[PDB]
Amino acid sequence: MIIPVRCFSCGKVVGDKWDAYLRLLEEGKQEGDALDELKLKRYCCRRMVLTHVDLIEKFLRYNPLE
Amino acid sequence: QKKAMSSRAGVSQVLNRYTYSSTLSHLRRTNTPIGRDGKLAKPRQLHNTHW
Amino acid sequence: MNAPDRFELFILPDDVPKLKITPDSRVPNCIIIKFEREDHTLANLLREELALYPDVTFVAYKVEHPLFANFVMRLQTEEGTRPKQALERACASIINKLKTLDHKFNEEWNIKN
Amino acid sequence: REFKIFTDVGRVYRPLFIVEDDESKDNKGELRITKEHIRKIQQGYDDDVYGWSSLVTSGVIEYVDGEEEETIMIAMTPEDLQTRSLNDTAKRIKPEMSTSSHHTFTHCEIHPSMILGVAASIIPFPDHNQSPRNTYQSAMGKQAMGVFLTNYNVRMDTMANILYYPQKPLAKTQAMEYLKFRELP
Amino acid sequence: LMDDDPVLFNRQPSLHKMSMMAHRVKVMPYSTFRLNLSVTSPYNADFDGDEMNLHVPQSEETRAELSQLCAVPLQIVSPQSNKPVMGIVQDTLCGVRKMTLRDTFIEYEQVMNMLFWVPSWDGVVPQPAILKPKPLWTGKQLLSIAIPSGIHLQRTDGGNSLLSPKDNGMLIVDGKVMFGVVDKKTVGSGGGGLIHTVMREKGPKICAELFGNIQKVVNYWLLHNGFSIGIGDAIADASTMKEITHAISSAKEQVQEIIYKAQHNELELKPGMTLRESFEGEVSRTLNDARDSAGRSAEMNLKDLNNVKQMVSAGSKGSFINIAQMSACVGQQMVEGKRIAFGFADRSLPHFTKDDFSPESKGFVENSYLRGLTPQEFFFHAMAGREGLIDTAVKTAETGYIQRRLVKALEDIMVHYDGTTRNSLGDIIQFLYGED
Amino acid sequence: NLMGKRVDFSARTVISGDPNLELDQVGVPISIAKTLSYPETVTQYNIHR
Amino acid sequence: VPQIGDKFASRHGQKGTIGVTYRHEDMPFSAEGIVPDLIINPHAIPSRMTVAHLIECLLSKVGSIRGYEGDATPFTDLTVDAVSNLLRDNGYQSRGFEVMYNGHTGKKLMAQVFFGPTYYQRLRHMVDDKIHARARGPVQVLTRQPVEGRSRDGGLRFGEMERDCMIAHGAAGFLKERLMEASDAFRVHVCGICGLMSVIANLK
Amino acid sequence: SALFDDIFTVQTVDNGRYNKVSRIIGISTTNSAIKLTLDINNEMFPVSQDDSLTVTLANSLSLKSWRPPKPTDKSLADDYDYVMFGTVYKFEEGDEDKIKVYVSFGGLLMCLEGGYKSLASLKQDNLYILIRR
Amino acid sequence: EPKVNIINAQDDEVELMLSDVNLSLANSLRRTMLAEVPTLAIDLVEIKMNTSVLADEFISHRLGLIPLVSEDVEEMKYSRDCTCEDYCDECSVVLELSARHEGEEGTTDVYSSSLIKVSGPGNLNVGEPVRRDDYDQGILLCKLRNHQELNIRCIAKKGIAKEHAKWSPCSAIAFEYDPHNKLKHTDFWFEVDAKKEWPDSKYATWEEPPKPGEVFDYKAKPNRFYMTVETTGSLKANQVFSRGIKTLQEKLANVLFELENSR
Amino acid sequence: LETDGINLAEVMAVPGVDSSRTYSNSFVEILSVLGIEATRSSLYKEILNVIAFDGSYVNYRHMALLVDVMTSRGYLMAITRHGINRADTGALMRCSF
RNA sequence: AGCAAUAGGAGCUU
Ligand SMILES: [Mg+2]
Ligand SMILES: [Zn+2]
Ligand SMILES: [Zn+2]
Ligand SMILES: [Zn+2]
Repeated sequence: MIIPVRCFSCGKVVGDKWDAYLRLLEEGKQEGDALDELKLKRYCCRRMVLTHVDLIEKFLRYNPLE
Repeated sequence: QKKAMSSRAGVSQVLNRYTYSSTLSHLRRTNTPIGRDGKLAKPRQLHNTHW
Repeated sequence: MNAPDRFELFILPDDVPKLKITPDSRVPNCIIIKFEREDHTLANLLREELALYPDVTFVAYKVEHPLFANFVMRLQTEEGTRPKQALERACASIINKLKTLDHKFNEEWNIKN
Repeated sequence: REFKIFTDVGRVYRPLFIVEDDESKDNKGELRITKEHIRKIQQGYDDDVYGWSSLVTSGVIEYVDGEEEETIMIAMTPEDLQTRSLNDTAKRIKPEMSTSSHHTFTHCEIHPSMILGVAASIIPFPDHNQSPRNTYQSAMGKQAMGVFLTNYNVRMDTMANILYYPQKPLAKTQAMEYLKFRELP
Repeated sequence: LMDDDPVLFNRQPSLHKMSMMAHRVKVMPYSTFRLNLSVTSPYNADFDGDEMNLHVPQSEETRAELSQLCAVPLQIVSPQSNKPVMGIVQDTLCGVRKMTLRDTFIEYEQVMNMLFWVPSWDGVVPQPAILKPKPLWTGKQLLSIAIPSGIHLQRTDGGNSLLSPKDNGMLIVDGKVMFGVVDKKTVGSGGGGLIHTVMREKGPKICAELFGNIQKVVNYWLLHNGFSIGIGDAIADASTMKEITHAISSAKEQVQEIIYKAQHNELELKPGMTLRESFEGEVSRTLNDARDSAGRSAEMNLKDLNNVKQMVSAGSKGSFINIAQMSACVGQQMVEGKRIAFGFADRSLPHFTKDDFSPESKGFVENSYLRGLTPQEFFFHAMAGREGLIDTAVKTAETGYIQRRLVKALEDIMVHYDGTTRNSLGDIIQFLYGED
Repeated sequence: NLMGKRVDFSARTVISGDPNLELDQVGVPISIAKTLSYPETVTQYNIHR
Repeated sequence: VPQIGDKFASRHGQKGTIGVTYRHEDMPFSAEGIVPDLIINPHAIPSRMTVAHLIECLLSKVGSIRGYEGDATPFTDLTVDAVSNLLRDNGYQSRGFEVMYNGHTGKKLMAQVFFGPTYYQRLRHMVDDKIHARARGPVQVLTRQPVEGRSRDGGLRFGEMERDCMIAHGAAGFLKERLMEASDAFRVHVCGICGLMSVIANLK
Repeated sequence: SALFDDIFTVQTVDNGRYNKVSRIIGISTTNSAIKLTLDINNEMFPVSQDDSLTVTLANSLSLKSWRPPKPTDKSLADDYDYVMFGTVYKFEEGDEDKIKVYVSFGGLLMCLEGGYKSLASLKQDNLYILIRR
Repeated sequence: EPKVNIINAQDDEVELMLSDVNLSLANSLRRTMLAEVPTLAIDLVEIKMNTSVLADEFISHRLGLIPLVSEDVEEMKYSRDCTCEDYCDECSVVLELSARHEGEEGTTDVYSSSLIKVSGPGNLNVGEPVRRDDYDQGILLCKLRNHQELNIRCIAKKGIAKEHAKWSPCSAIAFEYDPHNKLKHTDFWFEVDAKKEWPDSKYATWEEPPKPGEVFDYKAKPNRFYMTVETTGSLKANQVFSRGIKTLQEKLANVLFELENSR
Repeated sequence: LETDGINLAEVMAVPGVDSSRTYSNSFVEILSVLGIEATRSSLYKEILNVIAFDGSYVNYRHMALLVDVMTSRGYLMAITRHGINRADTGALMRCSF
């Protein structure tokens, strides 16, 4: 839905890295290198960011009913 | 409506919306109305022509 | 709907003691201690501290059920020594070791700057 | 000594590649689909909309039902169309097929994983499982909490379950690109 | 509802009297029911979705009836096959096999924890098997601590000597293990084992407490030892792969020779059996023996540290066929007793040619699960698994009908005080029960 | 309704395994332990409790 | 929120329920401090022969280390050996084993543990949707027996096979008590002459 | 204070089946036909072929609840390198002068042949074995 | 006798070698830093107007998972030991979040930096959500479209990681010892040779490999422990380590107190 | 010798056959030829064969009881409604089945 | 101090 604040397995804060990860992906860097620069070294933390699907963009498209 | 017996049941079912793949599978399901009155295991078998 | 509260691990009730001592009558000079609201962190530390004393003949612990936050410890000592005094001795020794460890860590951290 | 043509409604059918089988040209025995067709599909138009139906109408893919399937010889992969000259203790031994001197293939599978359905397509490496476990997963994957629709907030149903933090799988099948499992995990 | 109340506990279907047994209550959070793991066999239960029913007796007569007739300790031995039905299972078995190996030694602190973990320990620390240069206990000593005293058991496995080079057989003297790995043959549900002996000598209560003692000791040891299984435990080295593939190729050549003999009309038929049925029987024999030989090669290749081998040797899960199918060869699939039929016209699949009787065409899977099945082998294995699922789904109704009719036929039959076996009409069925 | 019937004072839920229970012990959820009941006649040995 | 008794499965027929939950510090850890979300039992692989489960764990570990998604399409030319080569090139034991430590003691485990990511599913069967108890409640109008249904606060059926098991046990009083005092017990008056329930009774 | 003193020459050592345990065979150097088979911990007392072992069997170490030994006390085991405790589970007063004794050292097994006049006093409940070199 | 040798030391993580201590001590320290070091986290959320697409308890969970500066949290009291009714100023920190999207194009992101500390036991340096830098935008909390609004009053309280993971000051405490398996505490699975098939520990070069002529030692215990503490910014690495030590000290002092005052 | 089909009386008479040991797997034939006790023996043999085929072992007394109920009246009583409900027991038992 | 029935369909564990 939206990027989780913590890593499930260990608890590192990944919620402040989703925008940086997307910016890294625009200039062409592949996912492993972007995850390296954000200093996600354990594969638990890495799969936290690498497997996120951002569904809030899809949910926000339906007009607010208030 | 007055001939509910001798009519096929379960031809229409409530669309399964539990998850997306369940919906996609329910929309592609098939039913042979042989019925359970009868222990012929032959029509229940995966067959070569099913490939 | 049957899940107990996550704070009963550490909040001691008023009717529940922290510690309760009963003697093991089968062998001489042995006692059974139940620690309520503790877990492996204190148990293993105390057990491996006490296991290295000459006057301690038996020391062990268990957590009978993981869904309940306590452990029970059996401790036997030789004739002259009392298991309680050895327990205070082990606690004091670990406290002193931790104080020395803290002092050395702080000095090292200052030097690293 | 019969010739049966069917135009009935309700027959189940599946597409196959068409191996060139006319025994008169150097193009005999290999797939009629080439790299120009894939270039056209990626482009989206022919070089004087190019989609699936253009392949079907150009004679490189056709549909076959169960009855027509009786008369054809389907190659499993595009490599099976030619006998190789190996010895890999890790990769699985593609069957010897030594009894027959010369194979005359008429069709090729587009991809063998397409024999599976929607629910079985989620399974990773289903060819490493005993079949009852694949069946149990085909049943159980329909009971898995996810995001059934993106407009679940303007719908009013008797029951609905939405996972807080859906994640796409680290091990994924090609079919899930078409099943949207990575878009709505 | 309070602790130690007897309640009747039950899982459907209730096929025999030990599917519904009376248990003592212990109140717990976390809305599931909790069961000791050795009673899951009489219930035929596992923990992947199952639900079980609990019935509360509402009077003292029913409390006493439950506790004195239906209690779990009283049902350990069954009259169906005069053997125990509750055993040591599913991790305690593997752990006790690993713990009672000859080269398993334990230091003093872990020994102390294991002794304190035993509910029936008498507070006496056993002497270590080794006193110098370092006190070491063997796993056999710690397991013998669990067994009650006054128990003697002796078993011979393939004529082993009293010095047991293989650590096979079993000797128990006054409750102490002298030699022998402790595995399914000692703590399983088979007759004559340790559970049966303790049940017969000490009673149901001590035999019930034996399960708990062994479970606790072995579970602690395995918690601090560890046990796993990985993709590497199903992989055989290159030389064994060469042996396995050579055996499979030899069997394929043998089958091709049988096919040649059948096609040029020189095969020797068998009584009451057709030439085509003789050909099929000989081919099935050949392929079954091929799979068995490849499996034997794979089993001999496995080290003693192989986790699949440890589980199989303990007898707690899996067998030789499982090892064979994972590492060497899945083998031949059968649908309705025969090989894979020609569902298409003269062939099994439309990727084969007409009248092809080779093993691959008619349902022989040459690969292992580790190596991966081909699409054809995958489809044939799917047909076989579907046949199995249909059988399981369909025969249970006939079986339930048969058992209901048997129960109604025999429901009114009781042994009377004069020894006779009579029905409700008073008619004699047997003059003495069981003739003994 | 005669060979078999529905009964009061019964419960049902998923089962779990517990290595730390005795063989003849069953772990009962608190909610079920409070929903179900046993009638205990008052006597001069159990009146305080 | 997931709790004890909720049903979970991986994509290879490996279903199971949560038996217990452990906190971060209680779970076994690798030398890098990674701890598992989930610990399944080794005894589910051998007799079930779900090799794809282990292969998919290995592939997922490699994919998460190298930052892409592993391709697990069936009937491809991928092998366990290639995956193990990648994993070893990434500095990990090639078979997915890791040296892990006991959470309770920090001591190394004598055996190595198969460790890595796996895609699990949250199935609709929750214990809180199934747990039901009934002391006394509504009965049916016609039969005056406990109603049917968890939602209706019904009772459990003590069917014929339960009666067979109680008969085998020889518990006659318990059977009478299940079928009478735990169900539709009634009182009727019969005629001592005609034996019919045609007796008009005015108890007051 | 010992029951059976002797010196043995190790003949074969099959490490083989296990990793911390090896079975050894040895005939007495002074009195042949006395055979000794013994399981020993490799990591605590490694033994090679043709080595010479002084082997003692004793009913006690003095000169019921096990407690770790202090440095200050003394026992018979002070003069040896490898001490094990075991249970006699078979005493075979068999053929003419073949006498076999079986001792189980917590699952590590021992057999000892020889004439009756050597092993007559080896008919006990529990036996210590002590080894040098 | 215990010794510390710091190998790397920055604000978020410290990598140190611990020596001349028992393994139980080192593991108790690891466990204490993971589970029993108090921090500050939002434990009570009050929704005034939430017209965003996200649900109320979704947002509440995310807000509870936000790291807050907890340097002075030890001079604070647990909300269960204060005489006060509904939160006072000395056992709680009150935060406000107000966000709103005006216009009919674009999306307004609501970040953790938008949380504003209103009250709290001053002048204690607690309560603020942790920012990595001066230019940090913080954690993503929600997204807002036209006329959608979020009005929230969060309360922050003192707690430990036993009750809930949001109070954990640490992410991952790497921990190992004996890189060369001299003690034989593990027993390596292998196919051909256990030395070729197993990668070296990252502290392998910190200890001498065993010599081929060497025999096994049955006197050696574990004596050197290499551990790498990481934090979430709520506490600093030296602060996490020192307060874990102090928490362990006070747990032992509590045991000693109960023992002495049980006479 | 093993055969297909059944004619017990005539094969028992043929010279060269051990007339005291010929056996049939159809115990109705045994009853018509050899009597009811031999029928009980044959019935037990068949039931033991069916159970012990796969290595299962059922204690003797259970199968003995089953064959004694089936041969108690002098003739073979099948486990069916046609057998159970032709007894002289009470009406409520028979109706309950 | 009182919460319908009958059907069909889809599922759970054997
Ligand atoms: Mg089940
Ligand atoms: Zn992480
Ligand atoms: Zn009348
Ligand atoms: Zn306050």
